[PDB]
Amino acid sequence: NPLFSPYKMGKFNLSHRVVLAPMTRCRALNNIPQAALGEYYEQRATAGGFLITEGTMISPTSAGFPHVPGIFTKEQVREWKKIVDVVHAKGAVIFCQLWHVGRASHEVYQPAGAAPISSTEKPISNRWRILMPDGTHGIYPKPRAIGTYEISQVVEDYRRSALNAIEAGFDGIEIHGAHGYLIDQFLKDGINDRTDEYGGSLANRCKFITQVVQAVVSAIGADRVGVRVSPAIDHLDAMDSNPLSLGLAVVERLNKIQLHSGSKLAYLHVTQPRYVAYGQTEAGRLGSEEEEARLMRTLRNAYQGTFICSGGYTRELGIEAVAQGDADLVSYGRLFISNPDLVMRIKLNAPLNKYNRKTFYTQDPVVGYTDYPFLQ
Amino acid sequence: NPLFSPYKMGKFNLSHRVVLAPMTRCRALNNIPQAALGEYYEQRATAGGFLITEGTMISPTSAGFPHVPGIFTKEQVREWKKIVDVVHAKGAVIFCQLWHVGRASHEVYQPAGAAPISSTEKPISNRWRILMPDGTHGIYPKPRAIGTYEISQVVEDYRRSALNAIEAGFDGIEIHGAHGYLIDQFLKDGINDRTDEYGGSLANRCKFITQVVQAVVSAIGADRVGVRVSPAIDHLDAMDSNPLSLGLAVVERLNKIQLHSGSKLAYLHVTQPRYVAYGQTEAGRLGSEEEEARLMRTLRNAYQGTFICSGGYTRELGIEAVAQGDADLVSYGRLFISNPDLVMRIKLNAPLNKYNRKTFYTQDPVVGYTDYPFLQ
Ligand SMILES: Cc1cc2nc3c(=O)[nH]c(=O)nc-3n(C[C@H](O)[C@H](O)[C@H](O)COP(=O)(O)O)c2cc1C
Ligand SMILES: Cc1cc2nc3c(=O)[nH]c(=O)nc-3n(C[C@H](O)[C@H](O)[C@H](O)COP(=O)(O)O)c2cc1C
Repeated sequence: NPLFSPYKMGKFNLSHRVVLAPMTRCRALNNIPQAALGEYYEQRATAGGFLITEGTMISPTSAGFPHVPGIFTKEQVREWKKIVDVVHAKGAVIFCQLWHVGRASHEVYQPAGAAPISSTEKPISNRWRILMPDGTHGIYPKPRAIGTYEISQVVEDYRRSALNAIEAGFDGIEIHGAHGYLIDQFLKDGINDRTDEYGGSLANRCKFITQVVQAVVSAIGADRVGVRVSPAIDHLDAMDSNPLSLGLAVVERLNKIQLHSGSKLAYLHVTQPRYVAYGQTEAGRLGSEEEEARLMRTLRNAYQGTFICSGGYTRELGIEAVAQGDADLVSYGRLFISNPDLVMRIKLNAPLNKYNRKTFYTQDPVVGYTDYPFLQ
Repeated sequence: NPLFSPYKMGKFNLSHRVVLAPMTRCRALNNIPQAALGEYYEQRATAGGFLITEGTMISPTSAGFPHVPGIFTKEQVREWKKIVDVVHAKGAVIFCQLWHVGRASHEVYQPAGAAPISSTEKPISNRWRILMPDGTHGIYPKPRAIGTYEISQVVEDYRRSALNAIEAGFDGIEIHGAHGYLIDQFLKDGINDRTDEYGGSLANRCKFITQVVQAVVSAIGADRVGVRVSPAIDHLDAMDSNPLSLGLAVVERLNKIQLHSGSKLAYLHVTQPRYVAYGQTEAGRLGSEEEEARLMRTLRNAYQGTFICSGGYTRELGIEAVAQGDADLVSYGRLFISNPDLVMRIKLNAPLNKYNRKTFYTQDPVVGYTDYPFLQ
């Protein structure tokens, strides 16, 4: 099983290639990591396995979900330390994902009910909904477009949060630059309508992610920084006119940061669009994933370092990805929600528990969070 | 059991609400209905049960699957009559679905080597494939956007095929106006990029289906016409910027044909979207199930007549649909493939056979077609 051949990610000797994808679960009540998160990550940790946390706030303006953890206060750092310690005691490696949602927020999540910040004043359209604190769905509002100085302050929020993660004992951080959140609002030409030095050309659109990555690399070292992007996913109205060109331009910049810094990043992590093959249509099961596969393989080929693929992977697709050389590591989201022992189940080719979307984002510390059963 | 409360569909006294959905199965060798189809439909026919045939060709250029029946030649009419007779001997009602695939074709199904016809010049994208005669998957070619003047000839093909279906003894026809095929290529503004009178406004985009339905109603009467649409489906790149406005525009023109005709159509048949896109994203699924139930209920409330729902129904969901007033009739596809006596099994709550997708579209007159077992 190629998913269980060891992989050397920088200094880390991983025993297998099954990664816990970062997943927002909303159990970090009032943005404080809770004991429940310790139980959850400990259930899923394995010796030599790599875990990535849920998206974690870098500042008071960075959230667009309820009860997501922060790492911008010392109180948050102290609670994160307890979670990191129980994961390390199982021999796992864990990175903290640093997440700013940008325009994907709501007055209810902002200090003093201020407008969310973005590259643009354009709102996400009513194709999309936000989860409100009472469990209902709300409408994204108009964001405020930030200028150059405020951009530098957001970059410093990333830097300070990266330092805090290291203080908490994390092995590194992952920059959430995907899925139409703040960084992707600068990258995507369907969102970034700026005319200043952060808008227009590919170079300009890539400036913000380059500045964020450079700031955290200069603070904690390139080896402790992973980067996540999704050029071909248009979640939250995040389309680009040319996704492969945008992805290659980002890869370009990461390779250049690595040459200048003299060190490789921990990894590039890319989520791919994944089209469900509807079984009830005439041709839904005749589909081909070749074009999207070629896009992913071209990003991997272009990037000088470790590549993590994500988005709809199964045991079989993960095995194929590693066997074909298409990725070094494979991250799993939904199946890891419902299978605390996903690594072992994939090793044994055991049945996998179904997942219940209804409890993905509820607040109970057990129900739908830590009560999915282990192999019996 | 609400699914076994009788239903009056026009002059048809149906004894239960379980409908055989139209399903392409590719047993109609060289486009001529075969004795195997007779056995297959006879197996599934019940006293007072409603059956809809597989999509059936309206012209030599209208197919996109191998060995699908036509009803545009008198030979085809003669073979269909034999099938209709065995279904009627069982006391069932049967409608012939008239099917033109538009741009979802291939040169192998184009006898004069012409490009497939459509509203648009844009081909179906690379992630969709066509079933080839040898079982492999082929690539969809570039279609030709038909001129304004050619539309009336395709409408005429529907009219002549509807007359032929009646000559064969069918109780009615169903217009396949769904799933990204020819009529849906005019409906969906994600496909229809015309600038003439059949493009642009919802009114313009609805003209083609209105003219098709009017032609067949004027040929055989409204009571013998059902109409199938899918305003929200992911199939062959058929998307729309406002499915509800599109669906309501279609319903309002159907209601108007009924008002001016002085008779109601046999029914409106709507595919349930079963939206599962963006499951791998943070927010992609928020409020989508609610939007989907809103869409279907808004259409059924607006349509003045019988409403058939289809797509992903089980025994339980079919009961709930009829119980809540969401549908008058529920059509089943995949479970009817593998359970010839699905009606009886649903009545008794018996175990349901699994289906084998590998033999959905093969040519064997028995294997995977009529050799699924009845209750013992
Ligand atoms: C409930 C849920 C929460 C998620 N939260 C995050 C997140 O906080 N940060 C992120 O980068 N991706 C997030 N994702 C995307 C996942 O990291 C991952 O890319 C996706 O789940 C992989 O597809 P799979 O579920 O088929 O394995 C989330 C996905 C789900 C379903
Ligand atoms: C093998 C197969 C062939 C189908 N052929 C047609 C068709 O020719 N015309 C049509 O309108 N729908 C067709 N459909 C869609 C079905 O009519 C129906 O909507 C679907 O099967 C219902 O969902 P279910 O299988 O979960 O019951 C087909 C579906 C399948 C699985």
